[PDB]
Amino acid sequence: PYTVVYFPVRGRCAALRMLLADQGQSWKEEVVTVETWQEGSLKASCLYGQLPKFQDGDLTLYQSNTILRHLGRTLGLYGKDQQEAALVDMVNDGVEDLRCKYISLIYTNYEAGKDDYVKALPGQLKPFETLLSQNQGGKTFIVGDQISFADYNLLDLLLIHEVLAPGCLDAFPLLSAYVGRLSARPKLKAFLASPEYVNLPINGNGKQ
Amino acid sequence: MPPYTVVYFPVRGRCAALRMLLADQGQSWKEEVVTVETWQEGSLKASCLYGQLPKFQDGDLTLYQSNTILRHLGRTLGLYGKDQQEAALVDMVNDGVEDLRCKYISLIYTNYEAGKDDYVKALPGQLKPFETLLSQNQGGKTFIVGDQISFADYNLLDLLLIHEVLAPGCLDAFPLLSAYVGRLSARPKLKAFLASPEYVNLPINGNGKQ
Ligand SMILES: C=C(CC)C(=O)c1ccc(OCC(=O)O)c(Cl)c1Cl
Ligand SMILES: [Ca+2]
Ligand SMILES: [Cl-]
Repeated sequence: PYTVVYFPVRGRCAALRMLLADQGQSWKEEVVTVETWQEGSLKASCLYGQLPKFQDGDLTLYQSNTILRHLGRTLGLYGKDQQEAALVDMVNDGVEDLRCKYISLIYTNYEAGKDDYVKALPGQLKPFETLLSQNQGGKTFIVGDQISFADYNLLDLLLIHEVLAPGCLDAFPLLSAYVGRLSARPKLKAFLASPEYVNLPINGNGKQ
Repeated sequence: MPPYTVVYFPVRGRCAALRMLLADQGQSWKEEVVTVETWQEGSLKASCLYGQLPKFQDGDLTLYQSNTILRHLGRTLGLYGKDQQEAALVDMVNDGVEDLRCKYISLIYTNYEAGKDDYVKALPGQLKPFETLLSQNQGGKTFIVGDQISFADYNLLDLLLIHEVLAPGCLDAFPLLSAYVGRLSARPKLKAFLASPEYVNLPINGNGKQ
């Protein structure tokens, strides 16, 4: 255990938080405010001038996907073997691609871009439905028979997209059932219901 | 028959680093070349998981996403750190490389004329973290993480090479990055590959800009 240093928002920490909670891990949240970030000191000290910053004992990490991979590796949430690990990466990189588009919409082009984005969304989600359809008929996880860090990241992606574009999973039965199934995992369900999650905004600019 | 196949456009692009990796590791592979015309016809595109190349085959394992391919070769070829902590540092570097790569790609393909000057001026601030990493690892005399090569080295190396083409002398401010490029580039099999027609006669990008 484990310190997450981040703004008071869900953003790029939501998936790794869901992971730690569902895995019964303990961690410390160090919350960084607007004024503190503007002051410049903390920012200058971050490897790539960005949060999150993550501490695991004497190890300091940056990059949300690095933190996800590290937790995946250390907690056995990275597939059963190398072949599965590659598939886990393949899913997570696809989640990250759509997250980058989501982030660009939210922070740079929300008013003008939202219509085009929502129109494009079904074709962006379809690959994850297809992956589910090709793995145990979508009844288990995104890769293999055990949960991986990519499940937490995909789940987050789908949750924030349901806020953006209500009904966006209605055409996708496997993704729909997967969101319900994962969201019901007792520790995860508890975390999702908690004010620690519910009372943080998704993003830092009031848009969702 | 080689167990690896790379399916891609006739471009260095997101395949340069994984090819450098394969070549330097003495692994054999097939290049399947996809023309703009074929891509435009749409059926291969439709069959790709995320509608994009590269596509990579390792036996009957089919992968998409360049960093997925690098990580996979990283695992199977032992280029992913000596232990779990190193593996995370390797990821942290590679994600950093990827972030600057996206910025580079955005410049090249969407904003070359109007964005280049601003890009070149922001460049030192974007390269500095890699210098810092080098400086904190054996005085920058070996690799980007620990004392053995990783997939992040090949990705970083590619990123620095393409940046020297975009902005000649951009590593003059970064003695450790400069010496590192020289050192990695001189590895015998890599040096030979980098000099070869199969590398030299491909353009860096798909649109004629660099
Ligand atoms: C090198 C690449 C080929 C695999 C690549 O990443 C890439 C990314 C985005 C692109 O769209 C333009 C844009 O809006 O960025 C294009 Cl045209 C390419 Cl070639
Ligand atoms: Ca497990
Ligand atoms: Cl974010």
